[PDB]
Amino acid sequence: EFPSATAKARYVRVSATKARRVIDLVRGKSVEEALDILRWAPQAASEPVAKVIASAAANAQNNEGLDPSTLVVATVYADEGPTAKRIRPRAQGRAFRIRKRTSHITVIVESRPP
Amino acid sequence: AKRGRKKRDRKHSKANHGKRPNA
Amino acid sequence: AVPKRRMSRANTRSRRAQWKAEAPGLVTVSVAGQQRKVPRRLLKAARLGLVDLD
Amino acid sequence: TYAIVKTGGKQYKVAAGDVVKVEKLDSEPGASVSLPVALVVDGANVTSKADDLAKVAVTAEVLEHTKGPKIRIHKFKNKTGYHKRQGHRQQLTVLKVTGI
Amino acid sequence: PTYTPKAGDTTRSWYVIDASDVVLGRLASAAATLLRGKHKPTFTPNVDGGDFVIVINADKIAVSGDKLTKKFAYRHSGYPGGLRKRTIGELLEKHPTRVVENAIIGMLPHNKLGRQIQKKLKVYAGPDHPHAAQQPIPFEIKQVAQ
Amino acid sequence: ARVKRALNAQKKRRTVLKASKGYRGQRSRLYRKAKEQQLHSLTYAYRDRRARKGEFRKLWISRINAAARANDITYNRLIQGLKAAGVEVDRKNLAELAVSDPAAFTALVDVARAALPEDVNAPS
RNA sequence: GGUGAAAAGUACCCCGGGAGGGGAGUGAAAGAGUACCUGAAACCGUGCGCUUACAAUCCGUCAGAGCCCUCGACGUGUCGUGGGGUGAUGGCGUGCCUUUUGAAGAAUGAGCCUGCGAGUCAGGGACAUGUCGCGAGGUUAACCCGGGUGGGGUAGCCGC
RNA sequence: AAGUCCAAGAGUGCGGCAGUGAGACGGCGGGGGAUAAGCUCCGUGCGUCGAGAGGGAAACAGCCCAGAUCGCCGGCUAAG
RNA sequence: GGCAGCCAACGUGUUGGCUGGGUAGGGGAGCGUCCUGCAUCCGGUGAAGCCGCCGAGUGAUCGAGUGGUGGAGGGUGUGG
Ligand SMILES: [Mg+2]
Ligand SMILES: [Mg+2]
Ligand SMILES: [Mg+2]
Ligand SMILES: [Mg+2]
Ligand SMILES: [Mg+2]
Ligand SMILES: [Mg+2]
Ligand SMILES: [Mg+2]
Ligand SMILES: [Mg+2]
Ligand SMILES: [Mg+2]
Ligand SMILES: [Mg+2]
Ligand SMILES: [Mg+2]
Ligand SMILES: [Mg+2]
Ligand SMILES: [Mg+2]
Ligand SMILES: [Mg+2]
Ligand SMILES: [Mg+2]
Ligand SMILES: [Mg+2]
Ligand SMILES: [Mg+2]
Ligand SMILES: [Mg+2]
Ligand SMILES: [Mg+2]
Ligand SMILES: [Mg+2]
Ligand SMILES: [Mg+2]
Ligand SMILES: [Mg+2]
Ligand SMILES: [Mg+2]
Ligand SMILES: [Mg+2]
Ligand SMILES: [Mg+2]
Ligand SMILES: [Mg+2]
Ligand SMILES: [Mg+2]
Ligand SMILES: [Mg+2]
Ligand SMILES: [Mg+2]
Ligand SMILES: [Mg+2]
Ligand SMILES: [Mg+2]
Ligand SMILES: [Mg+2]
Ligand SMILES: [Mg+2]
Ligand SMILES: [Mg+2]
Ligand SMILES: [Mg+2]
Ligand SMILES: [Mg+2]
Ligand SMILES: [Mg+2]
Ligand SMILES: [Mg+2]
Ligand SMILES: [Mg+2]
Ligand SMILES: [Mg+2]
Ligand SMILES: [Mg+2]
Ligand SMILES: [Mg+2]
Ligand SMILES: [Mg+2]
Ligand SMILES: [Mg+2]
Ligand SMILES: [Mg+2]
Ligand SMILES: [Mg+2]
Ligand SMILES: [Mg+2]
Ligand SMILES: [Mg+2]
Ligand SMILES: [Mg+2]
Ligand SMILES: [Mg+2]
Ligand SMILES: [Mg+2]
Ligand SMILES: [Mg+2]
Ligand SMILES: [Mg+2]
Repeated sequence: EFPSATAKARYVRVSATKARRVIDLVRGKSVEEALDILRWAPQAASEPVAKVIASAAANAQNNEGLDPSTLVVATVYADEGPTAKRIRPRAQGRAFRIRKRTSHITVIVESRPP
Repeated sequence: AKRGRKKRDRKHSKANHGKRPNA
Repeated sequence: AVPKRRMSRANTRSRRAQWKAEAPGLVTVSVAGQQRKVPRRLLKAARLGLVDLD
Repeated sequence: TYAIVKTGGKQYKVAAGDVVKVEKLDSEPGASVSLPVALVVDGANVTSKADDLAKVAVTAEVLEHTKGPKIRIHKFKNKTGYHKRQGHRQQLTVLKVTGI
Repeated sequence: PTYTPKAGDTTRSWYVIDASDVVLGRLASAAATLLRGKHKPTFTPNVDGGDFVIVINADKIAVSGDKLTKKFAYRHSGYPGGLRKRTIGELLEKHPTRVVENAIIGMLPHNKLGRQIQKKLKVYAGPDHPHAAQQPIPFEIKQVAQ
Repeated sequence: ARVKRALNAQKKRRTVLKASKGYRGQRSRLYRKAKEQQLHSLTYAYRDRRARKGEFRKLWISRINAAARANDITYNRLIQGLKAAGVEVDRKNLAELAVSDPAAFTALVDVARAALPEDVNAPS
């Protein structure tokens, strides 16, 4: 085991499968490397996930009191959240359904040795 | 009439003894 | 046309797999005496201060 | 040496000490049964003649009574509505062979 | 219970079969027999545990009757009208080896294990082979009387 | 007296789903498709439990034939001679003899050949 | 429709524009946080174990190598009356239901899960058969008296 | 006159509860048709399928063998 | 070697002999759910429900065997 800090972001207005597509870029990396990768990656879902990673780092800053530079994003994933249902009217009186999906991004970072 | 002849004749095998459904 | 059968999990996950992103390749630059990482495309523009390193 | 015992309508290759799961035998555990032989191999010579194969028996001891694996049967025929469920566990005895 | 081979139980022997003036079907049937391992008391249909077979003098195979001109080998290229036929005749001097091996492939099982089994067959049209390092013992086409 | 039929309904569901573990696809996830697969599974188990006794006899015969022909005798003549000699060992243990110790198999082939007619093709 | 016994409904600190969280506290519990009792399945991830890129698979079943876990024994890795997981490979193998002479059928129906959805009830009805009471008899209907399911009620009805 | 007779699970009579009343192919006897049809209509103490699993006929309801109470890592056979 | 249906023998629970494919359909005997009369038992030292483990029964199914979660009601007998 290694000392760990957690951060959760729930009900983020981003599809889970669109959050995972940038989560898969940064899994198992140092926090600073992950933050850089997210900051230059051209998909909008980076904005939530990046924040979540940073939030976790701060917890290890301020609640475990451990070294900034040893942090690695050990576990990160995106669960589905509640879906809102809407209607788009279509041709000849049809009415199709629209899903406004959300996500829960969870990150656990560990202070591994160098 | 190849299909009919060739189906109808496989009744004359040893294991069928000169008989078979649908002749 | 219309899908004849519901498609199986193996075959669904086979081409959901191709929908991925690639991480940009970063290089190091020195701005205001401290080191930052930027794409090699934006290297010059960082070296003369036209990209906002937060 | 090793023999081939006859029991339960089946033949089992046996050497002293081997444990064999055979069909049910009427013998309380601890009792010693004696079983006929279909063949004996001693080193390099075998006993195949019928009269002198009848001269030797294998003596074994009953260790316990066992239930075989649970077998589940579900007979089924399509479009007729016919199902039939049942199960079977076979009764067995464990024999620790002592002498040949 | 019944014997099944473990990991290091299979041992492989190298047989060289001379094909000079032998019937193609007889040679191929025997080669398939001792290529599949049907001559071993440790046979088990699950395991590929046969032997290596070299066929020497695959040129000199004997084909009885009148099959050197009226027996065909058909291949289809998958394209409409993509069927070509070569007699046993043409196939014996264009490149002869496959003739012999063709027969053997038709008497091995047509499953994945048959693909693994094929690799032990080495057919050579000449009277000599490069595998002298494995000491291939000559094999005679024998029949057991009854 | 209204009943909520869910306590009783779920029991067979859990039984069938627990039996359907390892099934590839949705035959291990959905009670209906798993039940359809269980029908085939138990019929196939009956079929193969019956035919296993023939598959194993096939295997024993094949091994015995190979060992016999190594000893230069045909399988059919071998068992004909063993029947003539009164040695009454079944094909299972005869296959264990063929594999484990071939010397006893050789001796038993000797007995079978010694107890066999001077002409197997004689009109008798 | 359902937080908790009681709002005691999270002071203060930290990341974040907020939303959301992490410490700290409240509480018996926060796997009770005003998205709140229990929290199943479908569906969606993440981690580990075995397997899989020369192979024609109603997707199983029977035999089965190798690997992984676990329980015993002797001992110190190899057997055992063993147990699990996964499965290279080999044999066999044409979904379910309706309706049909006959459907794997290229006939119908069914995307999936969870909840729901079809021989019931009334009547001195009719016929038959069990069971019980009384028996050449058997029984009351309306009704009357009983805080009751008890007791009276011969009109009729069936047998003769 | 016997046989079967700890069974055919047989006849016949009365009653309660039925389903069925679209059959198929094969052997033998025939009508219709062109002595055609995997056609159609009858007869048959004829069979199988229907409502039948298992083995053979490559596959193959109706053909040949044989009627599945369950288990066995025993043996003998049938058609082939 | 295990079960069951019909029948027989001694006799009063055994043994023996025959038999046990099956749709429409007929008959018999049962599993699980809920509500209740009466009787007993369990439960904040943790009921139900759910998720497992290890097992059991000829079948529906069972687990007054066990853990995890859970937080207030349940089991069994004999009738309705
Ligand atoms: Mg960004
Ligand atoms: Mg409009
Ligand atoms: Mg729509
Ligand atoms: Mg013509
Ligand atoms: Mg005809
Ligand atoms: Mg059918
Ligand atoms: Mg039908
Ligand atoms: Mg599996
Ligand atoms: Mg506290
Ligand atoms: Mg609690
Ligand atoms: Mg909710
Ligand atoms: Mg809740
Ligand atoms: Mg491969
Ligand atoms: Mg094929
Ligand atoms: Mg397979
Ligand atoms: Mg197959
Ligand atoms: Mg219709
Ligand atoms: Mg129909
Ligand atoms: Mg029709
Ligand atoms: Mg269909
Ligand atoms: Mg289709
Ligand atoms: Mg229709
Ligand atoms: Mg449809
Ligand atoms: Mg409804
Ligand atoms: Mg009524
Ligand atoms: Mg008679
Ligand atoms: Mg009878
Ligand atoms: Mg009758
Ligand atoms: Mg009519
Ligand atoms: Mg009619
Ligand atoms: Mg008719
Ligand atoms: Mg017709
Ligand atoms: Mg006629
Ligand atoms: Mg006519
Ligand atoms: Mg006709
Ligand atoms: Mg007729
Ligand atoms: Mg019908
Ligand atoms: Mg059949
Ligand atoms: Mg019939
Ligand atoms: Mg006949
Ligand atoms: Mg025989
Ligand atoms: Mg014959
Ligand atoms: Mg009996
Ligand atoms: Mg029956
Ligand atoms: Mg029968
Ligand atoms: Mg209950
Ligand atoms: Mg009660
Ligand atoms: Mg109490
Ligand atoms: Mg408490
Ligand atoms: Mg209740
Ligand atoms: Mg507890
Ligand atoms: Mg509990
Ligand atoms: Mg009741």
